[PDB]
Amino acid sequence: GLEHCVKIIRQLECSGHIDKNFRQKFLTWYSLRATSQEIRVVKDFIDTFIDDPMALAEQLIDTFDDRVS
Amino acid sequence: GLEHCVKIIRQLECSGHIDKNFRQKFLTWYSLRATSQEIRVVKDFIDTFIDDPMALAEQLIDTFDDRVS
Repeated sequence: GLEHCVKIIRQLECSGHIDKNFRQKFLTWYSLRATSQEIRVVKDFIDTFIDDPMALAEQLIDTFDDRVS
Repeated sequence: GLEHCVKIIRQLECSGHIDKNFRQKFLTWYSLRATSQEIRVVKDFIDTFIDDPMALAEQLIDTFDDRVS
């Protein structure tokens, strides 16, 4: 769950769909703060936007940018 | 796990991406306090930012500086 999330989130950053700031904020939040239920949301989004990294990035931002800041 | 983490953390210090203080604080925290789950986060970050030591350093600081101080 963690391994996979980190890899994808780096991939998005490297591909330019998320900025460095959000990646850093997000990984911190996911690693420590994010609750069991909140991890299930993230896992679920990742699986839904497989071939659509742009839509995934936009979704993670829309859902979690407030919580991670 | 420990051996590898220590080597990387020293490498970052010696390369100037982390200061001496944080290295010392971090090794203490990792050696003694850090929980099973917290070690998995560290291991995972290290593996993600191999070729980007600046980003690794910035990530470890963002995630762990509070816990190690």
